[PDB]
Amino acid sequence: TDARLVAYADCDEANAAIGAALALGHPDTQITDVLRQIQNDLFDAGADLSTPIVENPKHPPLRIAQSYIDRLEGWCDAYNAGLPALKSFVLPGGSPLSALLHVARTVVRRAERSAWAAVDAHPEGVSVLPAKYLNRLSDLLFILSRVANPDGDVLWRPG
Amino acid sequence: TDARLVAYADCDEANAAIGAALALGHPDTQITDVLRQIQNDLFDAGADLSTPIVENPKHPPLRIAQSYIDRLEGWCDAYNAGLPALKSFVLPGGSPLSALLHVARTVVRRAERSAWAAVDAHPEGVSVLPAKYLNRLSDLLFILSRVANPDGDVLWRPG
Amino acid sequence: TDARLVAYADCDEANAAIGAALALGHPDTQITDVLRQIQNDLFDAGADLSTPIVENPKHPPLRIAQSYIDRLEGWCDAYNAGLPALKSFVLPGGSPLSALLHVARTVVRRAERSAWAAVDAHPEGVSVLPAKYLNRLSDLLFILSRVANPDGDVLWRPG
Repeated sequence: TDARLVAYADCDEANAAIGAALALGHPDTQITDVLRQIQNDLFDAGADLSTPIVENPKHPPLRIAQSYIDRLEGWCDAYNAGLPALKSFVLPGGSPLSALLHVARTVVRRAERSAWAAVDAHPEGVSVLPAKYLNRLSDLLFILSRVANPDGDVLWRPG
Repeated sequence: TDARLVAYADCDEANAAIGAALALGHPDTQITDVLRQIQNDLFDAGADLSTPIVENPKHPPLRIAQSYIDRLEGWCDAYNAGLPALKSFVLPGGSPLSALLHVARTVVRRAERSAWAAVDAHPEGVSVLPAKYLNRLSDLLFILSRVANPDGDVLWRPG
Repeated sequence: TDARLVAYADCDEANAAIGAALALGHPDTQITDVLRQIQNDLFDAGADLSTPIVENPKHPPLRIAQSYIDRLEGWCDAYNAGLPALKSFVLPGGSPLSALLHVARTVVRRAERSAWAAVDAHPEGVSVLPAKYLNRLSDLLFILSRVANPDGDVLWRPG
């Protein structure tokens, strides 16, 4: 029940959600390779959160680095470039892939909350970069869900 | 990590679960329109929970009203009318649509718990109606999972 | 929001995840019967967690017993016997069934955490056996996800 292990576990749950999007959503090769890299990153993020930060110069760190986040930000900008402006707010769903990426997005957001909770529990011994990674990942998953809805998104109505 | 934002986020997770039921479960037109309306409501419910109640007469409220709950109750009664009495307790699953509606039901129940937690954290500034909506929605999703299992539900055995 | 009802609810969420694996993953007859028995057990586990332990000799107990756990352990050993040694760490995903069993595994792990939290809240009135059952179930679901990936698992890369 420790905050570190809750954050680690939520990262695993988010990773499984991405695995379901891959296995049931039939993404093309490019999107598959992006999501496969994210799964690799989420393993690293869970390892990071579960391992207290110590001044241990003896073993190679398994930690989220800023470069991981920079990569997600670049993919956000490159995939969002080819999308039109949102007319209304988006409801989660659409194509199978888009719906499954929305599920993953919401699990990632839950993992982000746990990762921040771990930082609050251990400001010195937990890195903020897993949480920042998860923050950017939820944006990327939103963008990819739109990419996977070629005929338009499901839109909220004030009605 | 605030209780309001946890409740908002769980509503989004429940909404994504409904989106997956729609996209992978192949519901007929009537059920689709019901679930699409619920997705619209869950957006409203998240907005409600995330917005503190203030005596602000200047902007149009985005709030769950009793009418939302009355509608879910009416759909419960109308869909349950055409179902036989339960012989045993139901296990979640069956047809793809029924299984996905059971997943959604369990996420909705989690969202309900968070929505009550937000009320407990802010009895004056959080509405009870999102939680009551989520309570009735879990009943409706149970009923719809049975509707989507024309050949019978999966039943628990004392054995 | 009581710890007992959170644990009960997480068991239901895990059960629904297994129901989705059954309905969307097309398991063979043997695996289906194993997962169907687990669903029956998870109903019992939720009932156990939600019912305070009292010295009530008057009604038949609905409780997880050690035999439930022994059964899961036996299935772990029998299914793992026919698998090769892991070369690297596994990422969740692969075949549809494997991916859905990984989702279920991660929900089961969340349910395990809640079940331990219920024990901590009520050391005298809550059984430890639901939590121990959920612990062994996550192992079994991992093993079954590998069984369902005949062409190999998705592997983490240090790269």
